[PDB]
Amino acid sequence: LDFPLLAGCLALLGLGLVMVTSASSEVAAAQSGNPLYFSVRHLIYLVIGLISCGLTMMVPMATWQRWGWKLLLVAFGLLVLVITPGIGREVNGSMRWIGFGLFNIQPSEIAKVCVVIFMAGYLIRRQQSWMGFFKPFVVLLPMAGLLLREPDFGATVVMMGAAAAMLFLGGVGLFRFGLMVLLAVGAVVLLIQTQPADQFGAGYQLSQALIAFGRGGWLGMGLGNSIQKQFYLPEAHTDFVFAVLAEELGIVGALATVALFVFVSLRALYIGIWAEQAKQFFSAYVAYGLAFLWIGQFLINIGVNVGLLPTKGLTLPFLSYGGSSLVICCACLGMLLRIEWERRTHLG
Amino acid sequence: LDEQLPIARWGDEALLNNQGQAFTPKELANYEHLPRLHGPQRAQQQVMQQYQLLSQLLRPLGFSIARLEMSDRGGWALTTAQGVEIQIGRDHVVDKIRRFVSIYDKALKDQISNIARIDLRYPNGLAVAWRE
Amino acid sequence: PWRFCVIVGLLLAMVGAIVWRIVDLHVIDHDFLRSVRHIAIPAHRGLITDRNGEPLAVSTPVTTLWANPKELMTAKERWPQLAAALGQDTKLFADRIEQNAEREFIYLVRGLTPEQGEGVIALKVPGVYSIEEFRRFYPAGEVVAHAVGFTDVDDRGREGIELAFDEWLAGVPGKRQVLKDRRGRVIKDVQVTKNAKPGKTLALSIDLRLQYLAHRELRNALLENGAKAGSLVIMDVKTGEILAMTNQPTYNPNNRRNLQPAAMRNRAMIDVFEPGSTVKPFSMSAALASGRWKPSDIVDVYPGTLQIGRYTIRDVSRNSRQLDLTGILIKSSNVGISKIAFDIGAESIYSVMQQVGLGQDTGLGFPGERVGNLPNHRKWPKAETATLAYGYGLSVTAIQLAHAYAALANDGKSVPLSMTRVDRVPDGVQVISPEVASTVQGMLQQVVEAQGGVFRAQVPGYHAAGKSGTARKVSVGTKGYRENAYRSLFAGFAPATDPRIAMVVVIDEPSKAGYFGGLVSAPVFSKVMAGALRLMNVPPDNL
Amino acid sequence: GSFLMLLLYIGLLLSAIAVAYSTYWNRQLLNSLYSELSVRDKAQAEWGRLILEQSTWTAHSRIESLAVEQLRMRVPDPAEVRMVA
Amino acid sequence: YWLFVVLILALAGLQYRLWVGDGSLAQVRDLQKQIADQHGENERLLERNRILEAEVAELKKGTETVEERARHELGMVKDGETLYQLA
Repeated sequence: LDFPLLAGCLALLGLGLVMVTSASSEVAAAQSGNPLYFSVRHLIYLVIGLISCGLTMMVPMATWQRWGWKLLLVAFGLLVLVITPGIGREVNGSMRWIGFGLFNIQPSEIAKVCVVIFMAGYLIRRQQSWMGFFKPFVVLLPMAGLLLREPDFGATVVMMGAAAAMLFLGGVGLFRFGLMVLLAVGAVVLLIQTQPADQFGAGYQLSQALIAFGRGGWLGMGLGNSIQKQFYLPEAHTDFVFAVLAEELGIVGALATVALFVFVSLRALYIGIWAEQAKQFFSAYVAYGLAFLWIGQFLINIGVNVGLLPTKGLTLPFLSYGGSSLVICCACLGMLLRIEWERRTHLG
Repeated sequence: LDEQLPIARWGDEALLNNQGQAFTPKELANYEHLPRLHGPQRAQQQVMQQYQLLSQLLRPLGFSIARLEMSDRGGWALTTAQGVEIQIGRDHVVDKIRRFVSIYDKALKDQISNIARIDLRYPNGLAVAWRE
Repeated sequence: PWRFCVIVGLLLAMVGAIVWRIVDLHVIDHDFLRSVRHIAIPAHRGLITDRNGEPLAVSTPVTTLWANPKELMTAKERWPQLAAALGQDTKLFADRIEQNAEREFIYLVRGLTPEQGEGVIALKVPGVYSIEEFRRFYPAGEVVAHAVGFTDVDDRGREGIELAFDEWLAGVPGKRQVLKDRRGRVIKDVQVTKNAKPGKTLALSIDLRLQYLAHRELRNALLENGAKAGSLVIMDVKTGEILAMTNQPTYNPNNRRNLQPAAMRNRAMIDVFEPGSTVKPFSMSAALASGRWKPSDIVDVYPGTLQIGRYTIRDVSRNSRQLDLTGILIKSSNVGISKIAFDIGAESIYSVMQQVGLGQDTGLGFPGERVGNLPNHRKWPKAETATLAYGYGLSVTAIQLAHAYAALANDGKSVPLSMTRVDRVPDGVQVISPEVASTVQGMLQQVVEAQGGVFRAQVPGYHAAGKSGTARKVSVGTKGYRENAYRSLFAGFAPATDPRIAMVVVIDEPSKAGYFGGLVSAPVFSKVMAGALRLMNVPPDNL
Repeated sequence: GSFLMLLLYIGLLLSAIAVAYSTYWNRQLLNSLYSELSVRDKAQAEWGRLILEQSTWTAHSRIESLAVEQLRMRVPDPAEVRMVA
Repeated sequence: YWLFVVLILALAGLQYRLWVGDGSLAQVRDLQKQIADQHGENERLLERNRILEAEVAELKKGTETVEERARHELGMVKDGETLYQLA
């Protein structure tokens, strides 16, 4: 298989596991009873994600070429259900999760992978006309509209950025590409038009991570010694897990994580390059899309954590909490390991 | 099912066993000969065991304890079958008992008929009040 | 494809911007970078106990009111209201607050009973809170004031054992984390960084019964003799413990309002004096340790006005011609001691005097514990030898004099002093051979018992063994001494058959009845050993 | 080696989660220890208050006067003492 | 096989922090034993000062038990009593 990519992604996965275990203990103990609640559920999410990655490794690629239509059908079903009441719970200003028991499901990630797959299936057909210009927009504009009517802005931002970049790889115009990008930007700005310090309140996070980084130090203060995570931040294992990692592992660990994210993401883009050289256009394009989705999520998370960008309560791949995000990340992992497998079929 | 041991009386109301938990049986007046024990409200844990150990320790002396009392201060007062009261004192109960046993075996062999009280509340010895 | 290159370059540029920003914030602005506060929780002092079980110094809770002036600027109209609850002028209180407005922690009242604490806080002025500050309290009062000393308002030792054992009594404080605000108010108690260490209980060797006793009859002695001051020391001879020790005039440690420092003056450790005829037993010990002299050697002291160079060694009594060594001690013959010192030489005298501990220091460590001075010379001037023989021209405080007499009573096995209680039997240096020690104890017994000596110092039912003395107090400015200002001294041990208790009794300037040691300090000596020997539970040997 | 690498990595993960759990547990035990020391401090505060209130009445001179007056207790005479060894 | 060194170093550091550092299970047992002994002395001191408040309660209203202290501190005796001393 792919030893380096698998090693890097498993390093990310295990580091996320230890980070959530170290950062969620206080809140789990306080508002959940047993101190090991988020960590124990994260371990189960991790193992089912590994099983799902294996399953995606055991299912052929042409199925995504042919059986994708039902995938987007169920994606549309889940995206309808996330907005209807009764089968959805509203938490922190948004009813993003749908519950089937102990497995709360966020449909944004499955929607993202499905829309990437269909974009690739369209772009393998119409890389080279205005009809093609208008046709790709109906694929993602309903996605952005639904996910922005729901209070979810980071998902729409990563959708737009990933889509624009992964069109930019595989046929780009001179000014018409900028035209479609500007029309997408205008659409999202119109959607924004439709629907438009604080340390004593719940806005503690804006300067909490800032002062935390100020007190972080080069080497850090070791495992589980941060003083800005014990009831200071609810759900810190999801949004500011990178800030917790920074406090816990110093500049050394923080830069190691940033660089290893960069390594695995550029390896994804570069295996997409191989697939392009391997005459597997569908695989190449889906790899480019998945890699840019990952880098977009990573960049927006680090940017909101460092404070360069407004608040964006979005998860971090393989590090933050959430069953859906990790399961979809593991499925993407399986897809990439497949792309390696089909590329290696002629090599080995 | 454990059976309570009628070995001690708490005042004139309750009955005590080796552990000394407060239990009261069907008939109370039957135990005239059983020793009388007294203590504070929070004292059904220690008076009975102190009485048992003191009886075991003073058995070679030929002394059978009649009444045992504890003030809330903790100072112990002891009365025997011969009718002489003993003020053992607050603390150092075992040291004072050994001291009194030695003094009785040495210089109180047959003087057991002219003592009003025996006061052990001394760091060195004891005081004996005499009766005509 | 160059789109590859441009996308990878843009990604690397964003990552570089991120890492540049984070390295800028982490280290460069670390010093610049209301949220969290790291606070220290104080610890409480230890317990000072007597030999067996009686507490001597305890820490008691007292409600102390403090305020945060940052919260108190909102009380510009309320400072006049609050000043009434304090007892200070409203304008003066406002001035006091405004001069320390920048200050975060300020104390308003300390030493206030809790009930008045609720009474004052009933005004509910923001920023005012009550804390359970511990105040040191002394059950024994002025009785053991000098032997325990006291702490200050900062709960730090200042005198006596309190200053001597700050590292043992006052435990190290603990560290805590809190969620402070802009006004300094704490939202939530955050995890304790490091917990406080409880103070360890120090058990003194002083017995409070003997201390009460000695204090009682020593103030009785002062009122009976009308003297300025006095002191007394009790010592166990087998272990060197200070079983009791007192000084007068005393001070009440719990009420320190205008106590003049001479009331604080622990004369048993700060006041130096020449022992006078008190050091005759050490001279005899040297004489019988050399082996030249014998206890049954007749010494002629006539006419009692021996001349040495330009100096005259006057003797108190000139009516006795021939006097033995025991007679020398009984009569305190300066001529006899001078002659025996000339015969033996002052070298061995100074040897035994440094060996016993006179003029030296001991492992006690008290503030102002003086050292004394026993002069040492390579040669031996005749007048110097005489003065060393009969006591003058020297300075020794009462504590090490008691130590020396305890060593004499301890078969010459001098033991270092230990005011703290001793758990294991100490092993000291055999300063004096057993034969010389036994002989010296015998001569001391005949000194106290035989006629012509100190009849007032005899202890009923006990063989006393002591020696009197008188010190001509030193005058500052005029080289020498001050007229009609003598200190009465007495020291000894009991029972003479097998010593277990030592004593030194010093009374300063008795100007009403007399200045003789056997006239002033002897009855006190007898009374304190009667009581102390009764309490120490030793068998009497007389009937 | 690949299986050995997997076992070593999962052991490292177990060690890391154990370290996190143990650090949280130590924080909890420190909180409990502070609770018990506060209990001990207030108990000794009550004890010191009681001692302060008692000392004003159990004084040596007062108890001497009480013993000699009320119960007519007298200081023992060494002439009449049964010394026993 | 390069990455084995980093994993060995990380596992060694983690085990050191798990057996030596402030988060060690050794410190867990240390604090557990410390709290156990602390609670034991709490209960003993509560019994002690409860006895103290009981005796001060008797002191202010009674006199028959002040004889305990009057004859322990002073060794005093009443007129019709004889001291039997052991030494």
